[PDB]
Amino acid sequence: RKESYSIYVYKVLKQVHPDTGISSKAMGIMNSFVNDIFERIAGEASRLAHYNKRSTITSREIQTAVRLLLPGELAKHAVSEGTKAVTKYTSSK
Amino acid sequence: RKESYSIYVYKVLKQVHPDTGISSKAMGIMNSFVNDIFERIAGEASRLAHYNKRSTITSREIQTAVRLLLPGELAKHAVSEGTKAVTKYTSSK
Amino acid sequence: RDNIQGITKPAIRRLARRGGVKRISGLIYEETRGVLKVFLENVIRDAVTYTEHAKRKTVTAMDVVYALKRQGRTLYGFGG
Amino acid sequence: RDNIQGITKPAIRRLARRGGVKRISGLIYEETRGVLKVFLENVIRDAVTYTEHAKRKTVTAMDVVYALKRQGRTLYGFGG
Amino acid sequence: AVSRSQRAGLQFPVGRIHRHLKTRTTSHGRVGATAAVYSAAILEYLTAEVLELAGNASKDLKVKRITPRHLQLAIRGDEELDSLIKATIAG
Amino acid sequence: AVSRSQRAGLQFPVGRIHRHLKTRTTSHGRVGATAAVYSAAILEYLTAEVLELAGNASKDLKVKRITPRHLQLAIRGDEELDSLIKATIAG
Amino acid sequence: ELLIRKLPFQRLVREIAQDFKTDLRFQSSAVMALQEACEAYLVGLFEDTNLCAIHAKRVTIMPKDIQLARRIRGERA
Amino acid sequence: ELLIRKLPFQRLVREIAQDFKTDLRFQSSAVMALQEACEAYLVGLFEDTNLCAIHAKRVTIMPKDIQLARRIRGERA
DNA sequence: CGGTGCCGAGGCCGCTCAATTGGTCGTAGACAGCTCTAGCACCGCTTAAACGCACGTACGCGCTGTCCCCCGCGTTTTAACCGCCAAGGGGATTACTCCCTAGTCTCCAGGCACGTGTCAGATAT
DNA sequence: ATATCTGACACGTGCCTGGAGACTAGGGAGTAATCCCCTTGGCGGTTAAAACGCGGGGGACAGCGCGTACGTGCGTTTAAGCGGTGCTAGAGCTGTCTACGACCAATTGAGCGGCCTCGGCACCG
Repeated sequence: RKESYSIYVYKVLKQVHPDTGISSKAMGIMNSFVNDIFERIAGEASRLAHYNKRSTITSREIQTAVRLLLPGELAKHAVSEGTKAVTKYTSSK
Repeated sequence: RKESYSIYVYKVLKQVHPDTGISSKAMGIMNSFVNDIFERIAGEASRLAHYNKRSTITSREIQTAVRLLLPGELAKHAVSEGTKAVTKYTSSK
Repeated sequence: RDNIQGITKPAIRRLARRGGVKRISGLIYEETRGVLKVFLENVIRDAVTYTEHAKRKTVTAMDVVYALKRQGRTLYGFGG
Repeated sequence: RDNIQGITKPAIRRLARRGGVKRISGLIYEETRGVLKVFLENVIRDAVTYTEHAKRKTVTAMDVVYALKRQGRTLYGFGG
Repeated sequence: AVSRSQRAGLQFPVGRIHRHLKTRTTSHGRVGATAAVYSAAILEYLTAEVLELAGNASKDLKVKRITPRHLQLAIRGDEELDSLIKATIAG
Repeated sequence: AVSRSQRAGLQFPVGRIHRHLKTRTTSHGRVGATAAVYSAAILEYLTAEVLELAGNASKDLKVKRITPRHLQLAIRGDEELDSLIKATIAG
Repeated sequence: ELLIRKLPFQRLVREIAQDFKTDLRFQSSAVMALQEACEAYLVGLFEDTNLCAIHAKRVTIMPKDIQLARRIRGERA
Repeated sequence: ELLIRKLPFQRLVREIAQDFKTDLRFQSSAVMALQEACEAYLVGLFEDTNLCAIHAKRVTIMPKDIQLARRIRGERA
């Protein structure tokens, strides 16, 4: 078992492009890229936690990191989506 | 207590330049630089250990990392010094 | 109000002189202003993110140094 | 034996054409050889260090990709 | 008993993310579950945008399959996306 | 009972190094003591060379004190040392 | 010392932070170091600019030189 | 596809690894990806070269262009 | 015509918490020992692609020369710096709940690795 | 024009191990309280840097003049992707056991914090 997100890519793409197919090599490249950005996020948030002389990671800090790595309009909408999802999790069942 | 190497810099400098003084700001900049290269070494060796799908760090891997970060003649002499010190530690009391 | 104008022509002249080039024509003081503006934009966005992430409301040197490390332009002396 | 010579002139011509420039004079096939030699030197030193560090004796793709990540020229598709 | 990702109604598997982050804790990292949520949603949204751009490059190319050159010209079209991917593209 | 650094006859404090490395184990890093030895000797040697170059720039400058411009022109003299320090120098 | 008058730099730094969050304050030493760093960065940029201009067999500088430089390094801004 | 004949590249890669350690072998896919990457890198170098040459108001390329480029990016080789 | 004292140096001492082992103790990796499939040789080969020669041509160097765009230099002038002054409010720091990771277990169900029809490039009638 | 043809792409299906709570549970971290250090306001000199004008003058900057360094174009090798063929040896994998790191004592002393006189420049007096 060596994990992939291909299936979830498929699902969200169906959520936006229900009618589009995707070649396998393209899906694998997408998976490699998303893993890269993911580990970027991870390492950066770790740096952050260290940099406040703390030990624990919280959504606020993933937020910090993504704000750091993302430009402008994309940054704004990303922060918005993250906060909205955090709420729809917490202030919910 | 926020650690520094200034004293050890002093000692090794005496070992090579017994007759030379050094300003404080220069010593602090030296300390900052050495900490930077040190953490570079550390993070890189950690990457390495991960990259052989292992968990533990050993002198062989610090060796790998420094070889990676150092050019040519410096790399060769550095590897030599490291191996010699490792021996003078292990095959000794 | 003419904030970017603060960068004087003689400032950039003495700079380019310390920078190694001697004949700086004229049509760049504007352009220098622009490039410095962009660079400052990036670094200062990164700095202010670092700051407020600490739940604080002033900027510290460690913040800017972190920022410059992020851009691959690390500087020495303060926190590494 | 004329190993670096293997880079053909028409190879570099078709390259520069795929590279966007159309009139490549003549005195660079040598120079291309030199720069490619240096770049390969660096990347391959890094690759072989990675390899032998694994106590192995052949080079794998993961090795080169690690190398390119080290130079800040990461490529996609194989191990990230 | 609902899957946390299913709970918040998000498509990326929050547990797997939580694990992968647990792989880089530096011996003391505790994963604020909500941090996993935030990360998952971030990936989801940004990848949705990436796929939107690539799918437009395929529909305007009149192809129902995806190619490396599609995403190539895709990122070569947008500034921010080019910024995020500093890497060299395979093909 | 000898200090490990004193034991191998090396000047950098191997225990402190061991600790600093323990600060970045990723929850499972075990510090091969000899790895600490190797690292300490590496730092020692490379810094010896750096200081040699800077001290030559001071003696040829006829000054018994050290300045930022000393090391500035020092690294501006050697290729490898410039390579190792990608950073911008203060002053 | 440094080559830019401090108070103009303060005005500018405050404006630029301003568009990001109001009434933020700054360790004076931090703006000092920032001025130092950016000045050094612009110095380096001028150095490479002069290199390229010399390559252009002309000794004066023109914004084409700056644009080319910042396109070559990779800042692409 | 790619623009360099593979077997010449194999000869060269083996020579260059040779000066580092004898009788070493190579995942064929690894040399494939290496060729891909270095070719792309040289392509980028040519692109910036052409940029600079256009700045030089001349359309042909001369090793001065390559030297300047590799001095500007920072490879300083 | 002057020789000299804040500021960093290296002892130098006073306080004090990171090495130093010692087994323990548990375990990650050497490490022996398998059973395999991809890098070399190891051949000749079609073709495309690399020289090569010849053609054949034009562009990166002279010239055009000047003139206004930039550099030096007074000439105001005006704002950066000092100097002070304050103040207050926000890092900073500390002591106190408390919620909030995680561990184990349950436990099971969505992923995973199969298969499988169906039709998008691809070809010719 | 279009069936088709192949792979290769979405559905369908057992068979896992990674997720969903329970609750400890212990602890990192929010949070209240202080406090006092640095960052703004803010006022005028000021003088030293910045426009402004004004010569002035120089280098650039595209305008000409100019053939052999660089695309075609066969024309001619020729080496190189193909095609197996081997093949084996290094690389995948697994028991095991064993050397090797965490731990708390002692402890201490080498490593943080004052101070000090040593010396340097340096004109101001």
